[PDB]
Amino acid sequence: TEKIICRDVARGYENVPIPCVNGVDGEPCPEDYKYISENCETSTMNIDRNITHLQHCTCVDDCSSSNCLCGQLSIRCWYDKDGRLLQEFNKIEPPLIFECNQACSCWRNCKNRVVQSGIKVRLQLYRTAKMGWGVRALQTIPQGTFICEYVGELISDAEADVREDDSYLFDLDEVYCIDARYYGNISRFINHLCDPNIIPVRVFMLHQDLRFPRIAFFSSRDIRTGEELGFDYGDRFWDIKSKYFTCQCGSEKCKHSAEAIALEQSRLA
Amino acid sequence: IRTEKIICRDVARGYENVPIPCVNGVDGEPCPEDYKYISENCETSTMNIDRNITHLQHCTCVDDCSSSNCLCGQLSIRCWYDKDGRLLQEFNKIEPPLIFECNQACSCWRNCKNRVVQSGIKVRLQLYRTAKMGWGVRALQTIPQGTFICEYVGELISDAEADVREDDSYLFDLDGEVYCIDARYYGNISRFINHLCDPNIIPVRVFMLHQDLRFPRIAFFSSRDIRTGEELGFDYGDRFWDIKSKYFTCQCGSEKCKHSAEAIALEQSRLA
Ligand SMILES: CCCN(C)c1nc(NC2CCN(C)CC2)c2cc(OC)c(OC)cc2n1
Ligand SMILES: CCCN(C)c1nc(NC2CCN(C)CC2)c2cc(OC)c(OC)cc2n1
Ligand SMILES: C[S@@+](CC[C@H](N)C(=O)[O-])C[C@H]1O[C@@H](n2cnc3c(N)ncnc32)[C@H](O)[C@@H]1O
Ligand SMILES: C[S@@+](CC[C@H](N)C(=O)[O-])C[C@H]1O[C@@H](n2cnc3c(N)ncnc32)[C@H](O)[C@@H]1O
Ligand SMILES: [Zn+2]
Ligand SMILES: [Zn+2]
Ligand SMILES: [Zn+2]
Ligand SMILES: [Zn+2]
Ligand SMILES: [Zn+2]
Ligand SMILES: [Zn+2]
Ligand SMILES: [Zn+2]
Ligand SMILES: [Zn+2]
Repeated sequence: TEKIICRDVARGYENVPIPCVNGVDGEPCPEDYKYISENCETSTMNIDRNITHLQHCTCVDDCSSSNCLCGQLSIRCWYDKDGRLLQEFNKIEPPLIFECNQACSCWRNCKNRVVQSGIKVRLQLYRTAKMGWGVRALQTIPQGTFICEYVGELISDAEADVREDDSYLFDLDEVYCIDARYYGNISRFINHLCDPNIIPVRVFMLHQDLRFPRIAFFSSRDIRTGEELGFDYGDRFWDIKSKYFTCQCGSEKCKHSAEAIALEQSRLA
Repeated sequence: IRTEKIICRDVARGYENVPIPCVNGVDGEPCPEDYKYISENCETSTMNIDRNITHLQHCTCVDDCSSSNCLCGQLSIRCWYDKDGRLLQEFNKIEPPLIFECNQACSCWRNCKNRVVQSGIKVRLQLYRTAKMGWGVRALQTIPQGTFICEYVGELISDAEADVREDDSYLFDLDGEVYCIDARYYGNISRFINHLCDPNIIPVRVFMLHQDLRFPRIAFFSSRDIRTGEELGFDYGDRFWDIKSKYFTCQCGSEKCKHSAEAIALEQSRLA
């Protein structure tokens, strides 16, 4: 039987609660990390927060016209009137998104502020059959909807190079990383799928320091209620981890299962 | 003859929890636009604020932070907020302590009892044209003593930078090296609050997402019950008036006014 073990893993820091349930095993709600809703720093990074360094728009409407400078910074604003990615949006090679900011002339409710407005969908941390904890939707989610941000500890690549536990690392684009092992949000629990239903997009909001894009997950297709969320962790992850464990996503397109790995090595010979 | 007109529906452009409208029933001055409204402090040079999460003092509370064991409350002797978010009656309004609110490192939840200022504006205010002092800010409702009103928000600048700025009419001094909040070019609603010699709000230094003591955030709390329609005002202090008295005098109208033309003249006469 599935029981609601924690009413909100985010401790009230998100717009909506994120409960945790486990109907698979005896594992209690995870507590070996610190939930944070926004990225943190553990060393001197000096993110460029100078307000005069922000590119910004002069719109006095809702930023829905093609004349919005912030939209032009990403070719065009990719958000429709409902805050969802346009359907033409390149989900294979996503552009950088520049949302409106505190230097823009527009109001806080304009159409170019989806990610900075936070989580709106109902998500749940749940125990999966084969992959530990995972995150699933508690509602239908149309294609192009903002889900959540990959939040954690900002670290340099040199620091990432010496960290033991690399299971919760997201590479940003000298390069930096978000390590969600010790400090992270709900995204640290999202598993890898070889047939993913969310995609990461690099976004700029209150600063435009190009070393530190913020990573926003949007649905790449319609997601049904109860479906597990997953993104493609990529080849760096799997080149490292395949020798320790194999993919359990179960897709017919799986490239990282024990079977898939074995079939590739057999054709080598 | 002259009617009160609503000139701006919200000077904050939706950035606060509530709209802050602007009205004028005094003169023909339109909504002020010679500044940029920001709801949080901005930086225009490298300030190197200590934002390292491991440097935060934080509590281990598993309740709502109402117990005497909350470290964050202990950092100010005690938590000074009652269950409704208002300062205790014993709060020292003459020399207020530093307040350390709970933060992202504390074990407690976002709704604990020690998070008043970080939750933003809750009272209903209005920017309005005063009779003698330009724009001012007044209450649209009764406000009990001890209630958080708004933060003094603007551009963080060094003492050396403040020393070279022409317009010093919107400066709040923070105090090693010293910093200032300049609300002339970037500011929130607080930039429009006038000076009162009998003030009804007091500034309190508060720490929230960081604890870099060079950069307290300035929170105004009511020092007494405030009536509907009453203009808000704080004591700008002697540095302001030592500079400005030669250009204009106080129009607050209090019998206790210490900066009016009359008060200045009576001091000149007592020398002679
Ligand atoms: C420029 C790349 C930033 N760097 C250094 C890095 N390092 C990883 N891992 C190791 C960390 C420990 N050292 C002993 C060797 C390298 C790593 C592992 C990832 O997933 C298993 C991953 O997934 C997206 C990204 C990763 N990124
Ligand atoms: C930490 C910053 C300390 N500093 C430098 C400062 N300077 C002010 N003014 C002047 C600026 C132009 N220089 C040529 C001379 C000094 C000044 C004026 C204030 O109100 C009229 C005030 O009110 C609270 C605070 C002020 N603070
Ligand atoms: C960022 S975490 C995801 C949350 C994790 N399941 C947990 O319980 O904390 C990454 C780890 O989840 C597991 N995992 C994620 N995707 C997987 C997959 N497709 N197949 C097998 N294990 C997976 C692996 O242990 C991986 O190192
Ligand atoms: C920070 S501003 C306050 C908002 C200002 N009234 C406005 O219209 O922008 C400070 C200036 O307001 C005016 N002021 C504020 N308090 C005053 C007072 N008690 N008596 C006369 N003028 C005052 C002076 O011009 C002063 O330099
Ligand atoms: Zn715009
Ligand atoms: Zn906009
Ligand atoms: Zn904009
Ligand atoms: Zn797979
Ligand atoms: Zn506490
Ligand atoms: Zn607390
Ligand atoms: Zn605390
Ligand atoms: Zn006065």
